[PDB]
Amino acid sequence: QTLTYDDIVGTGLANKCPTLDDTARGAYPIDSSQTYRIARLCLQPTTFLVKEEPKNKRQEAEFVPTKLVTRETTSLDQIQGELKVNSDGSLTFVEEDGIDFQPVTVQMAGGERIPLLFTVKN
Amino acid sequence: GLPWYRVHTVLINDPGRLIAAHLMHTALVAGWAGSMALYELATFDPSDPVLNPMWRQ
Ligand code: CLA
Ligand code: CLA
Ligand code: CLA
Ligand code: CLA
Ligand SMILES: CCCCCCCCCCCCCCCC(=O)OC[C@H](COP(=O)(O)OC[C@@H](O)CO)OC(=O)CCCCCCCCCCCCCCC
Ligand SMILES: CC1=C(/C=C/C(C)=C/C=C/C(C)=C/C=C/C=C(C)/C=C/C=C(C)/C=C/C2=C(C)CCCC2(C)C)C(C)(C)CCC1
Ligand SMILES: CC1=C(/C=C/C(C)=C/C=C/C(C)=C/C=C/C=C(C)/C=C/C=C(C)/C=C/C2=C(C)CCCC2(C)C)C(C)(C)CCC1
Repeated sequence: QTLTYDDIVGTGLANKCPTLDDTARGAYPIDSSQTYRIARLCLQPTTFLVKEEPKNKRQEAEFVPTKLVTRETTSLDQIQGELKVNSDGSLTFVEEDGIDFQPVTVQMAGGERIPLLFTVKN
Repeated sequence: GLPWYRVHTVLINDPGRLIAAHLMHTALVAGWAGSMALYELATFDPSDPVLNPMWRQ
């Protein structure tokens, strides 16, 4: 039931983050003395919004929607790092390594391509 | 023969060629409307409907 490369290749599923069934409304007990780790963090962008530049100083500087033009190349995956339980029982995630950037180009109304380095580096 | 300002009078008793002339006129006018629209679209800045609308451009 768990897919291989030959099932995945060319379908676009490789650009998706993995999901969880609706039943999984649980909780993960953080033992405050154990060391934890993120074995795989995946970020799959679904929406890119770009802020317009009103030549006025004022106006509503609203985020406008854009169309992706660089295809299913957008997800960050296989990101790892330590998850350090702090003094107060807050968890901090320190990114170490992975596929943590993707160049993305989106296009605005009118044809302006906007390139960005979509990243969670450090 | 015909002076310059009467060359089109050869169509007066020729309905098929009158229709042809009228079709060529309609072709030119429709072509004008398309080419004009495309020149405007090439030139129009749509980014500011408030202080730069179409009537300023
Ligand atoms: C809608 C426009 C239109 C139509 C349907 C007709 C139709 C006709 N003309 Mg008329 N004619 C026209 C406009 C038109 N003409 C104009 C503007 C002039 C002045 C130049 C003439 C001068 C004229 C003469 C002297 C004669 C005719 C004649 C005729 C008949 C035969 C075809 C011919 O020889 O034309 C000639 C074709 C032209 C003069 C075409 C004009 C070319 C202009 C420059 C446009 C060229 C297009 C170009 C790609 C755009 C340049 C853009 C620029 C900014 C660089 C036919 C009934 C003949 C006839 O039967 O007489 C008894 C004839 O002897 N016409
Ligand atoms: C629906 C409009 C319409 C139509 C179908 C006609 C049709 C005609 N006219 Mg008439 N006429 C009209 C409006 C019209 N006219 C208007 C508005 C005026 C006042 C300006 C006249 C004044 C007039 C005179 C004084 C005469 C005619 C004549 C004629 C006949 C011959 C035309 C010819 O061979 O010219 C050939 C024309 C050229 C070779 C070049 C003319 C180029 C002009 C001056 C500038 C360029 C025009 C440009 C290319 C297009 C602009 C179109 C514009 C509407 C935006 C033909 C039946 C003649 C006639 O009755 O014959 C017996 C004649 O003597 N017309
Ligand atoms: C009931 C039949 C019928 C219909 C539908 C029409 C319609 C028309 N005639 Mg008229 N006409 C008729 C009977 C008819 N006529 C008869 C019995 C005579 C005596 C022979 C005439 C004599 C006559 C003359 C001398 C002229 C007209 C013109 C026109 C046109 C002016 C509008 C135009 O060009 O729009 C612009 C066009 C469009 C937006 C697209 C056209 C859509 C059409 C219907 C597609 C044509 C496909 C069709 C299979 C081909 C033949 C159609 C024909 C019946 C008109 C219009 C198409 C004028 C013309 O031809 O102008 C260029 C013109 O000069 N008519
Ligand atoms: C209601 C709309 C309307 C009407 C009634 C007409 C009527 C006419 N057009 Mg058409 N035209 C129209 C809309 C119209 N046009 C539109 C929207 C376009 C696209 C821009 C055109 C493009 C067009 C072209 C390219 C041509 C015509 C021509 C004609 C004339 C054909 C009959 C003829 O032989 O006249 C004989 C000519 C006259 C009676 C002279 C009419 C003079 C007009 C009214 C304006 C005066 C112009 C002035 C002398 C010079 C102007 C500046 C110059 C630098 C161009 C007739 C007067 C044709 C023509 O004139 O052939 C000789 C022609 O070649 N028209
Ligand atoms: C899109 C395409 C656009 C193309 C447009 C083309 C434009 C066509 C150009 C037409 C120009 C026609 C001129 C015809 C000229 C010409 O043929 O004239 C002579 C002509 C007389 O013709 P007749 O009937 O004698 O016939 C002789 C025939 O051979 C004519 O074909 O009369 C008319 O044309 C009447 C208008 C007189 C207009 C001319 C008056 C001269 C006055 C001089 C003014 C200047 C001095 C002023 C100082 C203050
Ligand atoms: C063939 C063919 C085709 C194509 C088409 C085309 C491409 C067309 C175009 C056309 C066009 C694109 C046209 C245009 C036109 C224009 C015109 C027609 C104009 C005129 C003008 C005038 C007339 C002006 C004058 C004046 C001046 C200059 C100054 C002031 C005064 C006045 C206004 C008078 C197709 C593929 C579809 C299909 C079938 C075949
Ligand atoms: C079937 C066939 C064919 C066909 C042909 C055809 C049908 C063509 C026609 C053609 C044509 C039909 C052409 C036309 C031309 C046109 C022109 C040349 C125009 C011009 C215009 C102008 C000049 C413009 C201007 C303007 C305006 C008007 C407004 C806005 C501004 C502007 C400036 C843009 C062939 C041989 C291919 C091949 C074989 C078969």
